[PDB]
Amino acid sequence: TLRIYHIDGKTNHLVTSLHLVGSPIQTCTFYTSLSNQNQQNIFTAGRRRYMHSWDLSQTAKIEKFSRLYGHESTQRSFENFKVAHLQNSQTNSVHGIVLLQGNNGWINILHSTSGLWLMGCKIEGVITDFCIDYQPISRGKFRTILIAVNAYGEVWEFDLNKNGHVIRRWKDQGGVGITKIQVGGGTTTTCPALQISKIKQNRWLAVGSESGFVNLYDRNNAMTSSTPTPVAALDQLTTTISNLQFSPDGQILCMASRAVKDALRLVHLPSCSVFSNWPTSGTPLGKVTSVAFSPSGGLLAVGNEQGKVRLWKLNHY
Amino acid sequence: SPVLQSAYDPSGQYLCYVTVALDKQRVGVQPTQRWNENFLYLEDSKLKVTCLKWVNDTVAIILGMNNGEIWLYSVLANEVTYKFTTGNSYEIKDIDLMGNQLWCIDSSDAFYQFDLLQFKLLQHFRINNCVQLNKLTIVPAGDSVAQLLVASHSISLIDIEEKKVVMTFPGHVSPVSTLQVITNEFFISGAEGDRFLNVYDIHSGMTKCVLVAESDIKELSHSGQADSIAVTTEDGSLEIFVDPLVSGNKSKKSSKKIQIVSKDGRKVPIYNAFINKDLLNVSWLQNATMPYFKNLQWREIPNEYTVEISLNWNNKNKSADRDLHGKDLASATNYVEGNARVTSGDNFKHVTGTVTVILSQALQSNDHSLLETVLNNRDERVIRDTIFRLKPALAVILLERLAERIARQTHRQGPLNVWVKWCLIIHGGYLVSIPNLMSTLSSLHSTLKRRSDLLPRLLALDARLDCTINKFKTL
Amino acid sequence: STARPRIITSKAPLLPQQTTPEQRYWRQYTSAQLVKEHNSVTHISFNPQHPHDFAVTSSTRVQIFSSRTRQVIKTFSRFKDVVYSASFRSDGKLLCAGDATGLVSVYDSYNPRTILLSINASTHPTHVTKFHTQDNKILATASDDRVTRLWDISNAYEPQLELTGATDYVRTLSFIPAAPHLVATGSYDGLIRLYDTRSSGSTPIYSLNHDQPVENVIAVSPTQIVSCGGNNFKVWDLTSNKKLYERGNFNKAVTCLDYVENFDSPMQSALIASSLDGHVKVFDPLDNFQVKFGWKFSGPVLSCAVSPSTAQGNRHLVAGLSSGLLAIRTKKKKSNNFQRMMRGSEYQGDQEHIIHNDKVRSQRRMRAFERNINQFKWSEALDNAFVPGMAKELTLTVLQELRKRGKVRVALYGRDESTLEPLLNWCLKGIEDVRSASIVADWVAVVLELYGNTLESSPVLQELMIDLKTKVRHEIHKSKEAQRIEGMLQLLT
Amino acid sequence: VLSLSFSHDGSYLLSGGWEKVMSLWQLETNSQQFLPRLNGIIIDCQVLGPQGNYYSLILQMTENNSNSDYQFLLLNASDLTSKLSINGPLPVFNSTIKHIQQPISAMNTKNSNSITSLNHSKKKQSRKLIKSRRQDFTTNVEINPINKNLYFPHISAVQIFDFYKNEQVNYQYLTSGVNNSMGKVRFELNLQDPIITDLKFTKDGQWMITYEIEYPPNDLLSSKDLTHILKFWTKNDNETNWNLKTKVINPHGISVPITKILPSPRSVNNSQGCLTADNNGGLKFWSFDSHESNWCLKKISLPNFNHFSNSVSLAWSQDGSLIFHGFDDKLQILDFDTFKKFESLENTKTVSEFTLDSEIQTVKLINDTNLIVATRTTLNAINLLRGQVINSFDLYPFVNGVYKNGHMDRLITCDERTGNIALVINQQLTDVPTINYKSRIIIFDSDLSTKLGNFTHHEYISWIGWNYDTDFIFLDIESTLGVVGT
Amino acid sequence: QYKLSVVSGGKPALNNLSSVTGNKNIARLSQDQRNYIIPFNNQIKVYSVETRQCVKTLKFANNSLLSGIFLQEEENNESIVKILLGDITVPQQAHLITVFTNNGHVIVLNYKGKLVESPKHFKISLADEKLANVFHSEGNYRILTTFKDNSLQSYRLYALTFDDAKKQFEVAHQAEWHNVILSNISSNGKLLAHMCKDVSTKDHEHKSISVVSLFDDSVNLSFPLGSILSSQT
Repeated sequence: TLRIYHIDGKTNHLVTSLHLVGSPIQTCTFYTSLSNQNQQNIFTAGRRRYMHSWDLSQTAKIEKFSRLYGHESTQRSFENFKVAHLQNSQTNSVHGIVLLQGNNGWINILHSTSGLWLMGCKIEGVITDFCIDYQPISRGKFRTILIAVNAYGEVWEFDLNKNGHVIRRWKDQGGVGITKIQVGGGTTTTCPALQISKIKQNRWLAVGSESGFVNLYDRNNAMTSSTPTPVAALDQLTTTISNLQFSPDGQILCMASRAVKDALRLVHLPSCSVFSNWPTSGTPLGKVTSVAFSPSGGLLAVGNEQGKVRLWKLNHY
Repeated sequence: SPVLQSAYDPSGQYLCYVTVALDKQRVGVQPTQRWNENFLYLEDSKLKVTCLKWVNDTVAIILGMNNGEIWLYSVLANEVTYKFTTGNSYEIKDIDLMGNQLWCIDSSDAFYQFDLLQFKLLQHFRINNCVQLNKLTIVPAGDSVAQLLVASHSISLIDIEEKKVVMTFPGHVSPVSTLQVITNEFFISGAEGDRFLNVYDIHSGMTKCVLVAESDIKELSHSGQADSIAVTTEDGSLEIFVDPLVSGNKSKKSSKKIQIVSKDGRKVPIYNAFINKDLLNVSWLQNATMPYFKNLQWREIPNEYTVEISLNWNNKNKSADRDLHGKDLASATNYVEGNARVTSGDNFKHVTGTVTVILSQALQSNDHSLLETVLNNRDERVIRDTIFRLKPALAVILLERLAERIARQTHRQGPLNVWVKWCLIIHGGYLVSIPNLMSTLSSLHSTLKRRSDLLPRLLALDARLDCTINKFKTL
Repeated sequence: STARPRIITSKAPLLPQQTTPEQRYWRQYTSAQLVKEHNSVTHISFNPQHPHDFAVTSSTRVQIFSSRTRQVIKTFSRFKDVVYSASFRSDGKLLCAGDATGLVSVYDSYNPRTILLSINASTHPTHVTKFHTQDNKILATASDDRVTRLWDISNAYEPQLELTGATDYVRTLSFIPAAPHLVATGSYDGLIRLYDTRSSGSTPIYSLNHDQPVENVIAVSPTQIVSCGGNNFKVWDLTSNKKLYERGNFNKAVTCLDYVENFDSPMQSALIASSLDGHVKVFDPLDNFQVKFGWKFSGPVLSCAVSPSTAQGNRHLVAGLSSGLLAIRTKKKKSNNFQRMMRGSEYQGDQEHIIHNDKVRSQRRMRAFERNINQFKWSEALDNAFVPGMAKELTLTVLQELRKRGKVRVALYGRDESTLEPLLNWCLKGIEDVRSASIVADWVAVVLELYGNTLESSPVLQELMIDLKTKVRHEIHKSKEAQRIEGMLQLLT
Repeated sequence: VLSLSFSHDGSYLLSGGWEKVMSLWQLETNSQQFLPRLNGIIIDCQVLGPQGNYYSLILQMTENNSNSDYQFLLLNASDLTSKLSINGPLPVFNSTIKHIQQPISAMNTKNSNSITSLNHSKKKQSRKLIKSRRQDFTTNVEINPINKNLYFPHISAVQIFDFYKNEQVNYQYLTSGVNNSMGKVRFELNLQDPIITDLKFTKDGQWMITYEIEYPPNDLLSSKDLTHILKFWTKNDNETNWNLKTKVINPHGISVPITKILPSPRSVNNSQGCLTADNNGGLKFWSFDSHESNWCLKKISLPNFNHFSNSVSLAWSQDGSLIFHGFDDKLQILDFDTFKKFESLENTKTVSEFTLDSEIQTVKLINDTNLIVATRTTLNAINLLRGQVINSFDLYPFVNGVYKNGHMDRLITCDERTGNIALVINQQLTDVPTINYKSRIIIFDSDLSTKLGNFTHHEYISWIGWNYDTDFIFLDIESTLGVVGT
Repeated sequence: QYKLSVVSGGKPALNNLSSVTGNKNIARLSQDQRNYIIPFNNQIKVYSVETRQCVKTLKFANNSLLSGIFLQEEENNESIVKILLGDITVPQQAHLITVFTNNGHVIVLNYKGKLVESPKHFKISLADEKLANVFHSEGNYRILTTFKDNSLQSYRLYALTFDDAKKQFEVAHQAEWHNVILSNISSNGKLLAHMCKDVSTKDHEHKSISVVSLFDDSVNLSFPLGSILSSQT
């Protein structure tokens, strides 16, 4: 199912509740194009070979992407994917791309508004995760950089403005089994832009690893040190990391472990300090399994194993 | 309920409503005569709207906020025009306006009179014997704006020029929610969490009537000359009293009741209905935020009514290109046969040592194993002697059985090829006397016709065969 | 776009005796189990209420079988001499057993060790004993004393009614399901009488003459009855008091007849009649008692029986032969953490707003020939056509479709002798068939006109052509004699 | 190859050729994605959207060798499904009309040309239409009365059209052909699909009668027989796709066409029967069985004429009493109860054998009193209660060598409420008969009492019928449908 | 009593008379991808791309100018060569349509409502050789025309400008080439490429391809099919 809610403090009502038949929903993200600002697609996928795109009032427009124009042999499924912008840089045209994981190292990229196979990037080892960093170049131009991360600890930085070329590598210090990378501080997936000029380069980079560890790096010195040292090595969780998400302004880092109940930790930045007053022992979380921030209002939505989503508010914002 | 506050324009053509959206209150105006994507967000998350009044030369509304200042907002330009700032860090608990004069009660029990055309606070004012105040009106005394009514669980008629409380009706227990002057000297008070609208008489200082709803009264509206009072009720209903100002006579129940229920069975609550003379308007929330409206005639509508709406409750997604199963629209449907019957145009329908007694026994009781074991033989003298000493009609059904056996196993027809010859030879004249030859040997004629059809192409095959055979024999 | 159309199987024109759905149902009656008894089994009858069981008479013995197991469930052996009839009640609890001492023994099912009632009829042995259908507590017996006796359970020592009016050897009697008072009775003189139990009785209301000895009478409908006796059997109607039809299609004397109605079958009403040959035959009163099906068991059958309409499971048909043979022809019919991590898939969308599905169902799996003709591997499709394990009609279909879609030259281009020879093996199997000969002629003509001299260089293929010439001259003679027989048919018309 | 269209990036090439396939080439890894079944070959492909969102493509529909039948298609690039399909009605003409030119392929076939063959075939078609007089172009068109639905017997297909909104609502294959199961290549183009030559309904509207002919491949042993197949179908008013119920191979035996088909009216069996007529003169009356869901050969009159002429037709008396049979130089009247000639005991010379001058094309009764016959040289209007001739008009100076047999039958029709309406065709010529045609539609009544109205049309008209709203429907050479009505 | 009237039309008016261009899909999407516009042999139909049905019909017989121009009962010569979304006259009006037929007509009309029965009719100058194609970048329009003098057709490229007067359609006469066998235009509308037989005269191979830019002179390159082809072919 997909459930779109209108969100408030007193009434969090249903706006729409679609039910796909015979297709589980592992991930589902909104998307709005930066050129048009009126597209409002919703992408969703599970452990199948099809990716449903619902356009955005009583009949649903659900297209689905299922065909790979080059190769259906790189990936078994679509269950992990991300959405990004991309500028063509010959024509000043921006459009959405869809990043997908494959079998061994294959990252597949699909032009999203039409389902085209655009480009492909293969890391060595097994992919465990990836993320989408932005770099503004001039007034009216940027370039997107795909940051992919192996299991063992390497990190590859490709650019997607021109076709897939590795800009650089560097290995995470330590980090045997990495689960999730996530950049933050600027415009990214959890805090998207509304025009071209609002795109800002992300500041921090977190790497979360199944020994409960999180290494936190600063981009301004990793990019020049080329085998960097983490600004911090947080360790307050004892099971695998399943959600690393920054604030929409780059001040808080939430890390959530799916394995044990009440496994959420908030870390103030740049002071790299775990918040002490929250969450407590008597804080209702359950087995935390999805985290989300508001783009502006400082709301924090946390969904657990028992189907409940709960909703806090940071009163500073 | 998601809608925090709402208010109609006079004549009931637009309604404005302020609702929270991501902890920032946004106001929006919708026409209700048959969207307006425009809004007005609040810049701060802490300041909120408290009172919301319509004003009719550019039409506008007036927002008494938590800030302590009154925001005059022009709806057509979609910009807050003016901020009448009061000299306190408090909250406007009630607003009111008539013409150019404006009045407000602030939470410090403070009256303020403003002029719009002067854009200026005329007078700050405070009064004794009013500890809390949260509703106010000014009486429709024509142009004279004197002797206004204030209310917080105890209504006080208080003058402006005399600036002191004059009359004090006993109010309610809870704070006053609605306070509306219908006519001269008659006005409604309705508390919070109450079911009793007191229609009070001013100059007597007394109670004319009480009007009883079925549950807690959310919102009140009244027509031009008190002939209709419609109140929306907090469980979601519309109770209308028709002529409540005429003569067990102290309390008056609701005259008509209007619910709104969807087509599936779920009930849609109501908020802020408005009623004109012989014309009523209802508003509800279609989606989580979207306001939908309806117009109806409450005189022809019966005493109990449920307006039905078609909400897409368990709707299936029909699409234009996709056919109801599997294929698309432009997919030209192919050709399948299924279990359809094939029939040729030659199968007609609706048109000594003998074996004689065993043949006749099988034909009297058509045993297929016995027929097989009695057709296994091939001795021509026995064949001739059988169909000599057989019955004619039994030989006819024997020919039919011969035909079906040949058609079932064409490999069997070898020794069975002379059997039909002997049947025709020894019982030809009975087949001259029978009237329906085609009807009785359609299957024989079909098999024999098929063989004669296979003949000539087979002979062409034979010519090609012995051609190449003698060709490779000589070379 | 559109989908790939499935392969259209070539359906021949209808052969004589096309397979009816009735024939399909009676051939879905499969799985004939054969059970031995010691002597000639006499009477079989099913249990009405829960139809999972049926009783059968045998040598001094009454045996109750189940249906789902087809096994000897109950054995009644309290008798002295051989039993004569076994009949259940409408309540499915009591069976009555007519013995050969002139005392009937009626007692409950599923408890052989109690003789609940021992009713004494005439001193002559009793032949038939039957419960009422509409009535729960009245019984009717008939003995060799040529007197039928109606008994109530309250009077075990005296018959409630003593019905007479017969000539010789009363051996069948039955009730009408419409009237709970009228009873039909067939003696050895034909001449089935129709009596009434609410009147005096000893003189019939009316009779209808079956000249040969009638051995069975069955009220098939509320208005029609069947006299099953002698070689033929006459189906009468009581309201018109006259034989509606009669069928004499039986070889020997008909020994049993039953009826079943309103059950899960293409044919609504079925009438079975067994006639002392193993020959049981199924008609239907809806088609004026027309021949629909027949089974044949070798030994002369004595009794047949069919499971009732409310069988709620596997249907049954049994034919005890005179050697003591039962024919049972049966138409048959991860942990908690893993579930809590995948426990949402059973939702199926009953409550949400908008339902949407673009799914495609799983079609029939394609075979090798269909896959190869789809992928245009045409010579390989020809080889998969001439694999040995392949049906004749199926090879005919793929031959037709290859010839229709593509051309046989591209079908036969890169051939050698080892792949020519299975084609010609299929030819020597199937030129003799009426349906395929023109197609096979096309194929052998194009392969000879291609492979003229390779025929010379390969020696055994020459011998294939020789025996092909021999058999095709056989078909020459067959078809010419066929045109001759057509000419003499034209003479005789 | 027919279409080459680059994407806006220049990394993808859409190609389209003679096989009904659209190939998206990804030029980097030189891979491709396919669209393999489109109901026709594709002439053009194009990308539309600013981000490349829609694929527009123009299809040729070359199965109709006479009429180059186009189709406009628009696809989402997302799911590659038919987002929009636009097509007009697709008639089946007896010849190519004005400028219809077979597209470029390697081999000159029955459906394609070479290049030297392109110029030669263009010159040949122009000289054919200038020289010859056999310009018929008479297409079979049927009307379903229970929905007033226009039915077009396309080559091995049916196009269900509705002229009220001017849209094709359906396209359905009926023969076991290779139209959609497979594309066609350079040497397979000489193979042709089965031709569904005859298609009508019963007056019940629930039974669809069809007759097609099968063409075995060339250069074979059995390349000579034309296998004649008849079929009966059924559709509901809540459905739009007909389902076959009865198949029939070789009616009246092998290799004999069943060219003339006439349904039954509701008066005799609630319109559940048909009458099939050959060049041999045999009349087979089939009827839908009650207990069996199929149809059966209920009645048959079987002569065996040594001669053959397909100029055959039959008409049916409105009560089902008698059957007119128009044969070459002969008019027959057949009793229905015994399939014998109309034996009258009074012998008032209302005989069942009438001599005529030429091959009869049409015989149509307007009621139980008036019969109009159109033979290959003239028309004659006669009575039925009395065997007395009323009217006669010449067809020789216009219908000289224009048609073959049966084309006048598929042309002229008769309404039960206003009378008969016929057609004539001429051409304007400037010093050579010029290509531009000019037809006339004439309305009569009551065995040609008077001309109710003559109306000339400035271009060709190939088919005329009457919709059951009592209004007559005519076609053009272009797919334009017009109506005359009250 | 009995009146005649054409009701339904079929065939799309595809530019078969061109027969050289590989971009013959003349039907165009609007600015907003909402409705698709096809000129048939007898009418112009506009379909909403979501509900897939014909939301607007523009019958030549129902119109007066379209009847007198396109429904000529003597010659089928004039067929629509192109639709254009924006108005040629006014800068950024929305629901306009400019129509160019086989012979230089500029018909400015309106969909999305009721078609006024007085559309803005214009005629281009220099309508002696036949109109083949037209397109535009911003502002400037280019027009291709088939000109005739060996059964081949020369192409004259002009630039069409307007807004001096209402009739004044200024022709700039950009360039010309001869005996083109196969010509095509990029999807941007800025480049075309064509062939000739002048190199068949001057050489052994029968054609050479020349690509030419339209609004600029950046790409003007000729090269032979002898250079393109291979020895195996």
